[PDB]
Amino acid sequence: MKLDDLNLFRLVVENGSYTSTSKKTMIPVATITRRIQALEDSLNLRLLNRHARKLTLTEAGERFYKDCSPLLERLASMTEEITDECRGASGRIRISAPSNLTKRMMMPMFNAFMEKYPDIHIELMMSNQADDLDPTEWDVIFRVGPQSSLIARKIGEVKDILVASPQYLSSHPQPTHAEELHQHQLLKGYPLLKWQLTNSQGETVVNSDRGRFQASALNVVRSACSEGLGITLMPDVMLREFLEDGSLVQVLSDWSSNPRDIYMLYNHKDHQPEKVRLFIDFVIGYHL
Amino acid sequence: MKLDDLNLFRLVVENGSYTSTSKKTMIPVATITRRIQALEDSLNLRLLNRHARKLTLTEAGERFYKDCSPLLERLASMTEEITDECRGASGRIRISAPSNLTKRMMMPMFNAFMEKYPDIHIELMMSNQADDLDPTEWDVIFRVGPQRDSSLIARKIGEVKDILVASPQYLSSHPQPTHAEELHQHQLLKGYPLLKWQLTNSQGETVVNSDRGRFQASALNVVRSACSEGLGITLMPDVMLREFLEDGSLVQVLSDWSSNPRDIYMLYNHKDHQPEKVRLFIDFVIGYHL
Amino acid sequence: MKLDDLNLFRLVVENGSYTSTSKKTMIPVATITRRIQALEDSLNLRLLNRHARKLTLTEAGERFYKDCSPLLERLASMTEEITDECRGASGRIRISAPSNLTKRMMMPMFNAFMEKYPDIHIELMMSNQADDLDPTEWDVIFRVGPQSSLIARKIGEVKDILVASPQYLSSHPQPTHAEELHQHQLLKGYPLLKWQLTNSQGETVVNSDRGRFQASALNVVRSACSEGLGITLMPDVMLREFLEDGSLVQVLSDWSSNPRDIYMLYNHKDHQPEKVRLFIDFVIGYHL
Amino acid sequence: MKLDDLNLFRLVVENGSYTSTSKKTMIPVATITRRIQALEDSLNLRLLNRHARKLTLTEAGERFYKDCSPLLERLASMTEEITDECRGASGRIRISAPSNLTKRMMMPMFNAFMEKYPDIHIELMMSNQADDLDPTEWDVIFRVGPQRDSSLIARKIGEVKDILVASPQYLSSHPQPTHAEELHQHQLLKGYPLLKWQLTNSQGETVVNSDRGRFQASALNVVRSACSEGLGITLMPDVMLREFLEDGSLVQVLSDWSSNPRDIYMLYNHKDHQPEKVRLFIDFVIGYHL
Repeated sequence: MKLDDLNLFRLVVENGSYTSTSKKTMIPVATITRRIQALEDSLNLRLLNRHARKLTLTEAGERFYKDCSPLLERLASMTEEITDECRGASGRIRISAPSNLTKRMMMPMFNAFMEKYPDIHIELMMSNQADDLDPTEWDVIFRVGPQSSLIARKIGEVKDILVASPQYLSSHPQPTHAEELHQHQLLKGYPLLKWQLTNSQGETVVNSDRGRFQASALNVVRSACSEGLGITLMPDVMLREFLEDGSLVQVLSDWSSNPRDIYMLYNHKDHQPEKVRLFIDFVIGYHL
Repeated sequence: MKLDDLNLFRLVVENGSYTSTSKKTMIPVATITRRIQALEDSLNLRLLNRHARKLTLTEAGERFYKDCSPLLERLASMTEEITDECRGASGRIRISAPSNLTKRMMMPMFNAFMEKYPDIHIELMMSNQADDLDPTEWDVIFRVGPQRDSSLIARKIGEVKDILVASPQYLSSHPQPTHAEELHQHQLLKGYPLLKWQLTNSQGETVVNSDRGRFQASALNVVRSACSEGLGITLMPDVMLREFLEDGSLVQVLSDWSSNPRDIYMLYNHKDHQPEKVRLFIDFVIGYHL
Repeated sequence: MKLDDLNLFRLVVENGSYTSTSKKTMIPVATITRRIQALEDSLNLRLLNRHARKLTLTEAGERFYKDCSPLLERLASMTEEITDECRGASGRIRISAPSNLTKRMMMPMFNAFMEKYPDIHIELMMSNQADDLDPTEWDVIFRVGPQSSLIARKIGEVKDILVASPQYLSSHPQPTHAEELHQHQLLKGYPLLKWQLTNSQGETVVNSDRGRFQASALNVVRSACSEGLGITLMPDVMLREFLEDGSLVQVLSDWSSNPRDIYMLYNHKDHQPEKVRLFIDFVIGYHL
Repeated sequence: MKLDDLNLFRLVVENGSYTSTSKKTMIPVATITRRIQALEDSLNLRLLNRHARKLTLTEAGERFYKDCSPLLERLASMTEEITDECRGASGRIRISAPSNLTKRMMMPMFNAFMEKYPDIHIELMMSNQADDLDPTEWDVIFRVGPQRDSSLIARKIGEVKDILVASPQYLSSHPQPTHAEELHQHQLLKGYPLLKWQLTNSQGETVVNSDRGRFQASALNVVRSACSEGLGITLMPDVMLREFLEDGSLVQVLSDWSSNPRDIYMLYNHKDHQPEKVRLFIDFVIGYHL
């Protein structure tokens, strides 16, 4: 038996005619009939009759209507209320974001978001890797590189550049070719351990030297680099202020690393609760 | 928003997967997927997550399941409470039966019943023995072998004799074995539930063959088919084979080596609690030869 | 430390020169040097020296070479042997296929395959549904409709048609319009329970009548149909012989159901073991 | 076929995932994926299945792992056996340290060490306290809080005082609490491992706050940042904060309410079994102020 046929029947009873029931729902009358006669067959029990107008009920039809009517009514209004509450929901959202980049690249966005919406709470996990995240455990994932059933929107891009302190360069003549990096003390932070560099002429150079200093995070490498301990490869977005205040200097600028794209992964925004729709809209707004 | 889709959503949560749900309702997975999508589109709310094989509820899905379920359960009870009432020789009856034997062994009988009772409709679900059913979900269960005994009248309506056969083409090239032990040298073709062959000769010698087989399948009909094509020896109910035994196209081998006969039972709730439509069916089976 | 640098070193020792080692491998000498000097640095221990030719060893280099050389040799030949054995592997393959169609549509293919290759064993599971299969548990999946990381090749197509026995039609005037099906006894088997039919003019008709007979498999429905119990919708591939011997008759031929495609799902054939490559090739051959 | 890719395949199997493997080796997942592909392409054999999160071996993968592993293990031992040998003030040392405090508290010291010893190279892995390490995999472990005690010399090298702070902007609009109980009325910002605030005043009153917070994060630096933006009150090590306490940009609140001081330890294997490169490091830390 089809619950929607059974509700179509109720709309019929409450109204008092098939004419009345079909006009409110936008469902032709024989269809109703087809469906009420369908409902009769499934229940193995008859119901309404037509003279010209439709009407009445059977002894068991009244008892049945009186019985199921109240439950069906409630359902219709319960579902409507739950819908508004879930679509309008505030509270906690769960976000994953790349460990290295979050502090300087994401936090100003997250901070502005939170200031704007005091009733939305963020739970933020920072990871070096997004590939093993159970997507069902997160409202939004921010990752470096592409992944796969989630909607993926590119929101940004990082350019990795080579830097050293003026004290370092002052005692170690700057290299002008990336092969020369083998002659230098190198400082390397995950995920930029194997450097792949290309110049204007299409020359490619690979550097997988171990490194004087090798760390699982780039912020401590940048620190080592500021103390004059060698050359590092680092997202421009992690370096802005040091470049600007002049305590770190770009070398090998003709030698570029593959640009890396930043993605936001989420589920169909329109079917998300309010707290998540607002966040997605905000990020998009922030990045356009 | 369709209440049936909402109801379907509830059932999906209870079963824990689309395939599991598809099995119980006979709604194809693709249609289940489509209907859940339609539900979500009507609410503008994602209700379920599907990662891997794992189905989990969103917060919204969680709220819909918890809150709406009780009312959907009451309505279901309510409408079943009606269709459980006897309208004489009419209504639907729900039957469970084994995958292998039903077509050949039971359909003649089921057909004759439907012919006699045109207003009684049959919903027939086939499955391998395997998992046990909730008996309250069925009007009559046909099974092979003894049941749990639990809460059910059982009646033996038949039995099958499983025998070994090969095609003449196969035997032409692989001389008949004369002892069941020799089956290890032959190409075996096995279908569930006859995977582990337990054979006894008239001297009382018994052989157990659990070779994997050249061909193993989850049902016996495709195996008979491989056997007819001369691909080896299979063990198979006599009933599934008389056609082919009569034409020289399958021949019995190791005739002195027999397998345990297997009983066919009909199980049902006592007839005192049984509507007329089911009583007529039960009495029909009982009076039917084969 | 890089095992391939360490093996490159062995090729150097065994040969007696960088000249000798680079020519056999197609790897420039400074690269070797770059890599052997890389290997030295990672081990924090020196090795070979060049006059003009390269040669010799250190006290610890001999002990180390004598120690690691035999293990590296074995590895090179072990991996080669395992490779041949796995690429050449016979034995059991696991296949899933649609319950309804397998007997008449797949078995002649499977039978011919098995006759051709006696050392390949098939384990065959037939299911009504493929959507919940752990793809890692199957060598090949055959399914109706599309799915998603497996390679999917369409191998066939079924056309579902409407039939009844001559005895049935003889007492129930044949319908010429699909709406008329409501007036008939219908027999319905999974997955063809809700019939969706379209005619030449674009008229669509839907039938979700319960059915005099409704079953989880189509073969028993076809049987019911042969006994004159009503009209069914059924794959042409399940009906061929009954159509041909005339015990089942097509009605409503202007009214077509959506054709359903048969897919074979598998992993990159070239990286599969012999027993699976042969099967995939066979099916493709069988279907072209 | 690259033996390093084969070795990488072995490590993937041992760890059970690419992410897990990526963590231990500092090889990005994408590069691990690429290198396994290259291995498979060189053998023309699929070695691994990747469904869901679940990684499983093909038959071929199974044969490669079982057969080749022992030799790959012996080679690894063998080459580590060498680099374990003391070459004086040179070689690589492997250090584990906490995510939060390392940058500010330990890098000055690590930098000064590298400056003094240019031929000693540092591999530094940061992680939250969380899981326990295999100590045999590290030369020196820096941690917060007491260890398992197991098989390791421990030395206290510092401690942190965690204090409550907010921005003047925040306090302007949300009057300072005067009792820790009032924190329930405020916007809280929490970073692991300071999620459950356990505060005691000088009268001995103690408050436990386990509110989820307006902002919860897996590290403290992003939380200080939210705090500077005026988004609420956080609990945070003094050391991570003196810069901002000096400019009026963060102010301490509830100064009479204190949290348990947390110790910073260096752990290492006894120096008798320690090469020179590690001994120099250990002695350097010991002599270093902060």
